[PDB]
Amino acid sequence: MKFGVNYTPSGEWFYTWLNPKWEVIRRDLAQIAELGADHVRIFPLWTLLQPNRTWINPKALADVRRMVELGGEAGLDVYVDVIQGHLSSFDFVPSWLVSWHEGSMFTDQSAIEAQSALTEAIYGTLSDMKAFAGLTLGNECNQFTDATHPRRMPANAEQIGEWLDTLIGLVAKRCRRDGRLIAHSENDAIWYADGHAFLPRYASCKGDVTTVHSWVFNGTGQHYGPMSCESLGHAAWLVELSKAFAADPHRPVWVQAIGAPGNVIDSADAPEFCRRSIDAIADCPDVFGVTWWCSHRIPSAFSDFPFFEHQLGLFDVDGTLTDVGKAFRDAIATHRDTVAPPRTTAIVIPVDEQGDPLMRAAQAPGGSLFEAWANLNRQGERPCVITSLDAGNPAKLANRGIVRLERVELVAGHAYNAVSDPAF
Amino acid sequence: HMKFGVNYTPSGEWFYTWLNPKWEVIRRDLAQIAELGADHVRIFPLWTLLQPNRTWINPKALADVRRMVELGGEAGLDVYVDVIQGHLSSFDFVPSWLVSWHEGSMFTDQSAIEAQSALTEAIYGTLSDMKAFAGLTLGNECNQFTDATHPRRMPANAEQIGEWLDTLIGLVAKRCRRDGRLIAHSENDAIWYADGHAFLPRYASCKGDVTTVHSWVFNGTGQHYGPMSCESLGHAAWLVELSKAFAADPHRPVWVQAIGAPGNVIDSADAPEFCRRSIDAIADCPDVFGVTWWCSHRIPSAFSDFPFFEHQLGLFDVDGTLTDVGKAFRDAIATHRDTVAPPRTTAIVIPVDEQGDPLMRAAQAPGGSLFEAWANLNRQGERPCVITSLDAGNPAKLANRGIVRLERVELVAGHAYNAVSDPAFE
Ligand SMILES: CC(=O)N[C@@H]1[C@@H](O)[C@H](O)[C@@H](CO)O[C@H]1O
Ligand SMILES: CC(=O)N[C@@H]1[C@@H](O)[C@H](O)[C@@H](CO)O[C@H]1O
Repeated sequence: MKFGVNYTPSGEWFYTWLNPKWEVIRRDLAQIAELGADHVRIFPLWTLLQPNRTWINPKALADVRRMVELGGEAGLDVYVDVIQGHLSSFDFVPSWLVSWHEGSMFTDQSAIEAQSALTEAIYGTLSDMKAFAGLTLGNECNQFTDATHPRRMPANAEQIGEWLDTLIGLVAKRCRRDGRLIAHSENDAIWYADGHAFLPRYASCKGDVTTVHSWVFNGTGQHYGPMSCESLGHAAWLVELSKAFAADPHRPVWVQAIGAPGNVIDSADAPEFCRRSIDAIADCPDVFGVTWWCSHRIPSAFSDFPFFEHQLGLFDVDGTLTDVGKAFRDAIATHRDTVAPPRTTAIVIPVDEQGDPLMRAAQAPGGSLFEAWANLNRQGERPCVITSLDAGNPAKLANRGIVRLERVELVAGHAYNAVSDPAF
Repeated sequence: HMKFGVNYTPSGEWFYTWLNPKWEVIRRDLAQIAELGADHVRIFPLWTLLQPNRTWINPKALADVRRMVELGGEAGLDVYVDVIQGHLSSFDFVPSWLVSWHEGSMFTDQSAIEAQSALTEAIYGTLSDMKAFAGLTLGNECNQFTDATHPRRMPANAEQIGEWLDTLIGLVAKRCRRDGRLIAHSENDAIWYADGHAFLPRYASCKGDVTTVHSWVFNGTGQHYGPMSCESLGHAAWLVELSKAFAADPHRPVWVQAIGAPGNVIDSADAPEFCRRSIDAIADCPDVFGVTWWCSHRIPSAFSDFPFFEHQLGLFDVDGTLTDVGKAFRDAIATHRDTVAPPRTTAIVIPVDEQGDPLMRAAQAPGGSLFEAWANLNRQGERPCVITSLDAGNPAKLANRGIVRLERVELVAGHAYNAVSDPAFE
């Protein structure tokens, strides 16, 4: 299992992409490596990368390479997210896709070519880099197609599947030959939102690894309590849930983002949330890695962020180590060698003829399946999660080593909140 | 006398060069504009780069604007800066803190007015010590964001729009007068042609130091009357003369801040004549502050989603060579560097409410009765000006403007006006 942090540049956040202070970035990545992390995740801005649909900015590509270079010289593997897209409640969409040029990145064919050219351009610029570990198509891109988005980019579930297949397929074989990974990222709506065009099986079958972003402001922390077994184990629950919709029985699961948000978790307890959540993740088999959010706190001078976003960094505004920064550093040591035994008792999830849930609000906070797992795990049963389709096929049940099943009737939860802050 | 300049579109990477300016090319760019006979340039920083967060202005972006002003001055050109873009050639550049999850109106959101206030002062503060910094415009055609046609409209009533203009202009207005610079604001022709538009005609002609007007004959004039009609060729002069009626100062200068020969309505073979005869029409109107053509350098062929006609608007080709219109504009600078315009004596009355605004704005719009009454008067060689009904009942203002003849016409709405450059935007 791997340990890393999502890199928020100190001093100027992602606005530093306009004019990177490379000596500060070098000091930033050196601090992350000093925690014991082995990798880092970085976020270029789509508006700077591709200011026109048919012109990618060479300076922005070169600046991404420099950060990849500096990350490696600190001893860190660097994972790059291509399309931002969305970052901490803000949207950075190039001018050729807004207002007079409004379009859907998921259905507009010429916009798919632009995303296609940018993905190849990012990989081509970094192909020679030894620390270039892999690509994610973009941070939580599905938020653009959800109905909660104030400028939704429309798309049905089939178009979303073709969207993933097009971009992932461009660089999938280069990634395999080169020894790198290609993956995609979605917020918890893919697991929790009924009617969502991103289906759970997309995250667990498309791409090389399943990415998961565990945030307990989604309803789990207010419904059950900031440090309930439901909340502290939410990251583990997302790990075990995602496996049910995967075809590969030992597919790695990467918790690509997880933090202790101040809006539901208190600062005095935030270190305990870090340690125990990682204890929960460390008990699940086949975890690719744990990437914390985030590296360095957002400067106090920047505005319109949700308040809790300013304290998410592992290093404070003056560069000193945070209380959670000591918890994440100590957790890296505690779990660098811990291996997780196979999980024997599975929770059955009733699913479509094609692998999709009947009622996703039952896997959502407050739902029966959600609570059945938390209750089973709380009692030390280390449960996994299976679908109804796999439950009637002894081959897959054998490959995964399940010997005990659990049927639970579906009751919808109502605690899920699709937005970080009430203002949205 | 009147000034001649060019709107500066950076060659090679358009306004995308702001991401990483090639200063040696920009230096060569401004050298070409000066060689035409131009005395000034209008430059356009991008709001998304200037102010990536509501409470943080990027020092690198401020310094890049300063370097461009410096290169313009070392080229011998006065530099006019537009603060808020905003809108440029059918594209919107709105920062992330004013979009989607942070959607807001730049005209009514108090914190967005403070942010625009900080950027306006920062731009002026950064450039105040520089000799070639000639003045500020609040932004290129900012009214298009509040128009009812806008797909992401930032709403505002006419009273709120007045407060927006009064807040930003008043910030640097007193500094501008002692420092010897001008402060102004810009609106597209919807302020003159669109009924119900929250930007009123008297805003453009009373607020700021000079009246700005952007003359584009794809607004319906070239399609209705013909690309090389007197309605089309005199549209810029008509926009000058129309704006004066709503001005309180009888000799306030009018700045045709942008004018081009758009290829979607004018044929390339005719664009040089359109340049010459339109500037001839402007040169005959009194108190023309200047004529600023659009634009300097054509957009490179590789850039996409522009309306096709935009690629050929530049005075210099993609390889730096001068276009036929570039030779027409250069020839016009020489032809009218010394020509002064006699007073215009015959005025057209604009029926107006009790508070200075037209009864029917669509009647001065293309296809309207006031519009054609002036075009017909100008076609007959009568050199007409434009007055309001209120000024017609005040012999002092008529005396101050030297008017001796009136021409009253009934209000008939036009139906030729087009609020968008391309059919794709309807
Ligand atoms: C507009 C908004 O609230 N966006 C947030 C996003 O920043 C966050 O990464 C995600 C985590 O689940 O939750 C979304 O609601
Ligand atoms: C959406 C659109 O076409 N907007 C154009 C704008 O780009 C142009 O600068 C202006 C000139 O008057 O005319 C508007 O209609």
